[PDB]
Amino acid sequence: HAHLKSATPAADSTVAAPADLRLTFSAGVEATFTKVSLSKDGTEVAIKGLETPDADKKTLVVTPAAPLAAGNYKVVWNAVSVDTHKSNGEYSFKVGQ
Ligand SMILES: [Cl-]
Ligand SMILES: [Cl-]
Ligand SMILES: [Cl-]
Ligand SMILES: [Cl-]
Ligand SMILES: [Cu+2]
Repeated sequence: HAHLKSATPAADSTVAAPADLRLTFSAGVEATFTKVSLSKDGTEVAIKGLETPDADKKTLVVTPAAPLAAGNYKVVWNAVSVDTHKSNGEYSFKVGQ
């Protein structure tokens, strides 16, 4: 199983326009089988790419199609670990005006 240890932007934090989201897990995850939904006050936000840059596959980089505008964001994640096991969660953050 892959449990979410931390994320940037951090849950319930307020940040200036981040370039991407970075979700760090307790075991490797598979970008090809993992799903991530991003929404801004109900509005689905386009994601252009998912990728695990590192050998250990523990960090998932989620790249929006467009730079994030100010607002309230929710992340819904369904992770698939290298052992094929499924985990899921959600969290929110804010992009400061
Ligand atoms: Cl992270
Ligand atoms: Cl995040
Ligand atoms: Cl999305
Ligand atoms: Cl998992
Ligand atoms: Cu498992």
